[PDB]
Amino acid sequence: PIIKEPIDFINKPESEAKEWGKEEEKRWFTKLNNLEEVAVNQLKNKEYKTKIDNFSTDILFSSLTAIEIMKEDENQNLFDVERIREALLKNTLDRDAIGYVNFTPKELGINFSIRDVELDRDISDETLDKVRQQIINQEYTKFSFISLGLNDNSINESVPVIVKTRVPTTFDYGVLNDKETVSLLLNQGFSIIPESAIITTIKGKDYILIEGSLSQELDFYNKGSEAWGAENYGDYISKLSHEQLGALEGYLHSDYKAINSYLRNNRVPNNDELNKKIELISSALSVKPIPQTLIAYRRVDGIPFDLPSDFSFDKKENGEIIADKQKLNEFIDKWTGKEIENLSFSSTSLKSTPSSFSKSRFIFRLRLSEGAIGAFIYGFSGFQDEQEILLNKNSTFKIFRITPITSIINRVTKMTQVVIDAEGIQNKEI
Repeated sequence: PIIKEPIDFINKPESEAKEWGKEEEKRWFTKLNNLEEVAVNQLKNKEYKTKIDNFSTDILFSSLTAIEIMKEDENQNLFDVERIREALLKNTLDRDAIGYVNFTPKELGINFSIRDVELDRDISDETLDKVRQQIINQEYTKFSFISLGLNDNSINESVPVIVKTRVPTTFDYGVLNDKETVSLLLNQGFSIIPESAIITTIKGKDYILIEGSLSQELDFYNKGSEAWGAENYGDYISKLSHEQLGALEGYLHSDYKAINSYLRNNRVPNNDELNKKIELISSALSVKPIPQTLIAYRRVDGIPFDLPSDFSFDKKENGEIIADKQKLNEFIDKWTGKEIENLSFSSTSLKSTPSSFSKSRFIFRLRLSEGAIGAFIYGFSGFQDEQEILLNKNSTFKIFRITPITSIINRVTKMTQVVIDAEGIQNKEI
């Protein structure tokens, strides 16, 4: 008995959301130690929140070596991230919560304009339809902590989309306060999946209002998961023919240079014996197709983009190395929506940042869908630490978002890099 309502402060007095917020902050803080409190409290300053959010993203795409160097150097940014995560784990929702998640159009893979008409204040149905066709049922990951603004004061008027969602009861949360807005803080790594969108008018301005489902795409970032390989590809070798296993072993140890060249050159000159091997490798890789949807990583240099190998997104300003924004913007603008081919078999890993690829700055964050032709290389000598998933030849991807990051390479070295979210599409014809 007594029907329980979700936390929903939309269209309620700001003073009610603020006082709920102060109270919720007080309840939260009784469960935290002093170092958690200091790390959470600093989030009141919008500069440090932006800085800690960006850092929380950076470390997912930094090598475990680099993370360990930071921990042993007592890096306070890393400790702060850790303490905020820890604070969040102590505090769970007793009700669903409704509000607005902090995604801008860029973070939904949208680089085109939204308010196109009447002196850039109104939105065309044509544009709404374009946004719908691109975003509905796509999945967009918030790598950092995600913020849920609880009323209309959280809406930035210059940002022409609003993403509204519901957070389920039992989820971990914190509460943050400035003068006029109240927000929940949730864990890193949630995604939004847009389900619908409409044009709405709020206080005299037009927005695309997107209803989005909160989601969790299986993804191990830099930690990887050997367990995922063992559980899904434990019996893999037991299912291969002697011929499949020999061909795949050959590919992994001694044949790969020749097979990769042959496929990358459209099989010219013809070579019947590579044709046999290749057929067997594709065959082996179809024996146990990827069983659920997950993220796998492939780090590359500039060459796939027709750029110099050592293309760099970093420039010097008063001797400080910072991102070159105009290069990031150019690249994001051009490559969002483009397809990327793999004429040979291609290697990925469940680990985002194997330290031998730490300087390859083009990070493919590949959605491997259920049924994709590929295999985790589990059970093969010399391949325990790679956490390789080998993809079938002609695995074609479409890029749907590109997110700039700052990867931490070592104590003295940071590099601007890009996380390229891509999805599987029809094998490129050949």
